[PDB]
Amino acid sequence: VIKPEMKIKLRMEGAVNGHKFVIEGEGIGKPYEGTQTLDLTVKEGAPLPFSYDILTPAFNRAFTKYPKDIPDYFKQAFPEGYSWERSMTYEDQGICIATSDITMEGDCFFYKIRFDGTNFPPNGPVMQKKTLKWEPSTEKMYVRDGVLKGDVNMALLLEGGGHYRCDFKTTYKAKKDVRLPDAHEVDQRIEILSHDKDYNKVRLYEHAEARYS
Repeated sequence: VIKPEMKIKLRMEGAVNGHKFVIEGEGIGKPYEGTQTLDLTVKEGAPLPFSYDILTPAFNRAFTKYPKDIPDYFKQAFPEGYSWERSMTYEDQGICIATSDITMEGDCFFYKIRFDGTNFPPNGPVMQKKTLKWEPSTEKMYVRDGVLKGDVNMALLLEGGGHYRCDFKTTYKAKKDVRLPDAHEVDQRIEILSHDKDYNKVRLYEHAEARYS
């Protein structure tokens, strides 16, 4: 089912501090090597009054390098696909919730992303656009209630040094019954390779490989 090189196509719709936006994206990656690229075009709500980094983790764990001794909950979930529900709690009470229904047909992955954000302070790093990048991270994967849960202590480096903390909690739900893995970790690194003046156009890179402690 999952080809060694899979094309990506998506559409994110949402609101941050009540600001409606729509972002379409087309990308390409290698799911077995755990890397992928995505070119994102802001279709609606441009210019964005908030930092683009807060959207980057919502823009697919199928694009993870999985060893043999660790069942791949994500790749096994296909052709049908899976879906995820994510909460992202910032240290300044600014909170985001996101969802994605991931489907497939041919060599292309398809996503429908819903992202909602609120209670970000006007003079904070997000709304003032003071965020430079997400520090690299490790997501703790464990099975709960028959589905896969993931937790990651995220942190955005800011303009002028210092970090901006976020607590991520995700629930991955396979559309079919699959072999549930035993608890593991996912080392990740997401980075915006290139962008324009207001991030109307963005190239985004991700690298993630799963392992045991």
